[PDB]
Amino acid sequence: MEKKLEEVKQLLFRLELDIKETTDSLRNINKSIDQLDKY
Amino acid sequence: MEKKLEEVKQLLFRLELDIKETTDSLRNINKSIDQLDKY
Amino acid sequence: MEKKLEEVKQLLFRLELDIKETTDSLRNINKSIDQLDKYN
Amino acid sequence: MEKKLEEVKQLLFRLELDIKETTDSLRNINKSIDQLDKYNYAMKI
Repeated sequence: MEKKLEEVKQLLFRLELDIKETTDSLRNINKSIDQLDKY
Repeated sequence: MEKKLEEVKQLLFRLELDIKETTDSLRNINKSIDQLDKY
Repeated sequence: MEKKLEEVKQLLFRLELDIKETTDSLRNINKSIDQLDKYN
Repeated sequence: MEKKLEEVKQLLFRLELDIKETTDSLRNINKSIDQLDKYNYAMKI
């Protein structure tokens, strides 16, 4: 089915954005931990 | 420091859930592909 | 404190493990796709 | 399941690169954690 594959596609686009958000949150966390080095 | 760490910790709990959810969506995608292959 | 940092460190190791499952699932989809390539 | 399949392959590849960013970020975090242990040690005894 090209509809099934179309569905997989749509889910993959969403997972891409979800992973990009996880990355961004981890980068933020990284900065927080950096602060604490001398602080 | 202890306050910041608690905020980081809480965030890491939510990221774990988000990652595990992504993994789950991928395993379901894997199922869909397998079903097409079976066909 | 020591305790909170330890809990954070453990959490980061769990995310390492969780992310490796994501990577492994991706790899398994690729394998399943390759099977289609042959026929599909 | 051909042109569509190729689209899916492109997406799975993109997702692989996205995940690599996530793993790199985790690696950098750990590096900052080790720096934080260095400090904590030196600033104590």
